[PDB]
Amino acid sequence: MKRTFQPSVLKRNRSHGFRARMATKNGRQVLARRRAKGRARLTVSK
Amino acid sequence: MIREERLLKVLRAPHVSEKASTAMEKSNTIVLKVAKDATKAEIKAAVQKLFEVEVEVVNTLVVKGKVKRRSDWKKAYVTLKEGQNL
Amino acid sequence: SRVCQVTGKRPVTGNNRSHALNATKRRFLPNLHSHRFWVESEKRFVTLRVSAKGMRVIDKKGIDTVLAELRARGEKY
Amino acid sequence: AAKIRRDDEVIVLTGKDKGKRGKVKNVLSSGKVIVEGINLVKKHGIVEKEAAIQVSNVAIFNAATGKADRVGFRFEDGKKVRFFKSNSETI
Amino acid sequence: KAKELREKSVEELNTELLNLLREQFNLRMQAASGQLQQSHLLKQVRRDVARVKTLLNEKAG
RNA sequence: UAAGGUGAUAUGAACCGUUAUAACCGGCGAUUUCCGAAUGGGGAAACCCAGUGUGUUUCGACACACUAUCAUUAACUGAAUCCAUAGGUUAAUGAGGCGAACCGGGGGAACUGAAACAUCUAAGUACCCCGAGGAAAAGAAAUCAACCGAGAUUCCCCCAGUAGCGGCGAGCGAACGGGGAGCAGCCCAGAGCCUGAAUCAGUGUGUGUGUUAGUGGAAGCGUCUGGAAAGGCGCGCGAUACAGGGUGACAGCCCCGUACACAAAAAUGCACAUGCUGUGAGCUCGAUGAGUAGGGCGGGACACGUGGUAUCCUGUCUGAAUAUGGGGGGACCAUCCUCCAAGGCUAAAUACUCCUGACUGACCGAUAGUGAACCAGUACCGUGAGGGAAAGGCGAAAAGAAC
RNA sequence: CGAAGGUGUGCUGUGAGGCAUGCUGGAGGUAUCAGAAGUGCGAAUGCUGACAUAAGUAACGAUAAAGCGGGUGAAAAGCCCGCUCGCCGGAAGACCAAGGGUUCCUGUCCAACGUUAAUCGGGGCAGGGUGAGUCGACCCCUAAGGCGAGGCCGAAAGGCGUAGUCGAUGGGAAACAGGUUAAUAUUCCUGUACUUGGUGUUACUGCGAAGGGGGGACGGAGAAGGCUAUGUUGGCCGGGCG
RNA sequence: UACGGUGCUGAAGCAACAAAUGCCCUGCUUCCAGGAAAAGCCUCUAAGCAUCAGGUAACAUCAAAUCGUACCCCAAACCGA
Repeated sequence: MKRTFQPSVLKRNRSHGFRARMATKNGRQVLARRRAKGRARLTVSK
Repeated sequence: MIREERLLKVLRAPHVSEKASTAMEKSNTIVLKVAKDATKAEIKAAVQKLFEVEVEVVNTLVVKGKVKRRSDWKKAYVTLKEGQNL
Repeated sequence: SRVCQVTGKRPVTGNNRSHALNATKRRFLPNLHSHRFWVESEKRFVTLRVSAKGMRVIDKKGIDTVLAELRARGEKY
Repeated sequence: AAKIRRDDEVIVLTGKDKGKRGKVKNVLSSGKVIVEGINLVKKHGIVEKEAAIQVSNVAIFNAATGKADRVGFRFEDGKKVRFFKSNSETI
Repeated sequence: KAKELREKSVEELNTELLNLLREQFNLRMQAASGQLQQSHLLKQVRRDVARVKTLLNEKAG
């Protein structure tokens, strides 16, 4: 059966990547939250 | 012109392996580790100057870093015209 | 936005109260209208978005001094 | 600001070697010293090295009073000089 | 080592810099090739390039 | 400031230094890749693609700078359109983003309690957003009082769970007045006289104090058990230091210190003294903040739910007097009391802790205390926001066991 | 010259308990009288870690399929090699994209991993391997869409959108056959090519837009014809004579 | 010969028939549901440039960077612990 995760690097970066986070203030708050917590990997952008 | 300093920076070390040897003795080509940002042109000029040999062409490939912590480095296939280098 | 160029009236919030005093958060809006004012000194019509009280203030003070106020605080007209 | 240096003939205060005399061969940064021929680690067969010992455990040897001594610091000729405390004699 | 560099002029500070870089290249090539047991020359030459262009920077105003 | 070093790992290897230019620590510099406000344009972050100059060139090329947007200011030129404007262009100057709480605004719940629920409560709380500063806000009476008076705000203790408010239910809840902390007031709406006339910041100094390296410090041995003494035992000594921490068991005298006395090339802070710089005094006559006060309507805020509702605010519509004037004194009116709105500014006492240093706990001691003592926001999980561990201890010394 | 803790044993008190000292341990512990508690567990379908039980029970993942000989090793049903036998064959073969990320190739090893053993492995460890003007990306251009100077709006945050700028899943220039490595090949090598610019030189000349017009540049079904890949047969050539 | 494999030499190398769902063909025919866009490209000029610049042809020379290239890929390398 087809499962839910069908990976696509382009779609991943467009949907959750660093510049997508930076696009809106709500994303920048996601980034601020993740820095405040000290995440080693700040976004999906690899 | 590519100036002296960059040439002094672009050549890291001669790559030594079975492929590198057989390349030297069959294609008259030498294999080098070069700075990861070095260019066909920069490698060409640097080899011609620092090694005082004449080069036909340069082929470059970046070797991806192996899990451990190996950094990505660029390998250069330098095809000499007729000078014996080393 | 719905702000009067002259007075600075904005939408304000308040309650709407039924007969049983049920309260519903609501807004009161300024009575804004966009109207062209003859500026005699500049020989041009300036369009301002003013409340009706804005026009009354224009009537007392005159458009020249009101425009002076707008420049002073940097409102662009 | 040391009170025990390399060239220094010193006596041991604690640890199977009380009273033995020797020269400080090396001074480890962890506050331990290698002293000439005191803390011999004998393992197997042949001669082996001297294990480290705390500097706190050795005292400078006065060698005139023939007894251990404490060291002090003064400024003779505008220069830090070490001196034996129980004698006031510059080292 | 920086003193005798200080009385040296900008012109000869560049010649020395080039000389140091050629030496750095040579030492790198020996070290990579397996000889050059005097492995400290590498740090020495990096340090010498550092002071040479430190001086050479501070001459330029 | 040094006889030792080259961060740990960490062995090694190669070395470097020994009064002085080894290392190390402080001040001041230089360099500082790419991404990221990211800003030369783009982009799926850490990449792609430039233009314009200025040089260089070995003619293949190369280097280095600049170039985002906005606001303001100036210059230039400049449409309909005639002047003009709108626009355009070019500089200069700022701003942008981030950061824990605190603080001021603009928005604004619900669960809940009322033993149901709709008024009410929760609660102007959570949350969202915007803006500042070391605090912020507020602040110099159109204030209370009561016929005596007090005298700007903020904070604390009272008043007082009082007076009230309240489907007069749940609940909510003041003042006046007193004790304190702290505590100076000013300025324009304007001109004369006077005329830097004290002045509050800016800077350059000079001095005194901090601060960012450091310096010296005061004194103990014998014997016994033990693997080791720091324990016991004997006899001493220092002490403005018997704070602590180590050291092989339990050390005032072994070490690091401790009390105490000192130090600063330089760079900073903080007082003063100056020099100067924008600034203004004093004086005398003026002036005294209008779509405002107030009212009608709808709301909101005051403990006060519209109630007999004062007072404040403003969405909407109106609309004065103006110092022989007006506001307030809990409907309202008279009286006599008090103050001057419709412009500002302002220290202190007050709040808070991302951080830094010291020091302390009838605080914890690895299922505890931080989620995390251990390379933890890690492994890991999720599509992503987000969730989220488990895991310390050989010995005094690796002497970590040759054969 | 033996602290707490642990494990025994004796004695004692109405109990909760206390006390003594064998052993282990190896460094702390505290009568007394006061004071403060994160002060006492068997249960909460409690919480966390350990370890039971069923039980050596079920199972060991397509009923395509195995059998010998030799090798190697400590050991081989499973590894290698050989010979057979079975199975797929529009796939269970080959080649990619997406995705993954070094799994690739070689040498060692056998702890764990692999549902068994393993000498084997996509496992561990070490060394290597990805070579381009022509293939792709980047790049020129655009679609859906996104963003968007100004702008028009909206308590704020923001929404929409013009010039523009991005955005392929689409349109824009060009290399093929042989040979090669343990692992790369339209990339290396060999042969034979081709494309697009710049720069000169020579000849000859109207060149020059953000503008105009062509072109790119297009549906579904169906029906031929002409072909080729490809097969089959003859011939040919090399071998055969069971 | 390492028994893996490597080197060396090399004959014929044609014809007929049958052929795709591939090519001609984005063609053709028909149909109604009436079937992207822009650039490269080609031509025309405008402002301008003017014995210039450009264009066009020949010929020479040079430049074509940077990055992906291993391996799996209907699967034991992806998505399903």
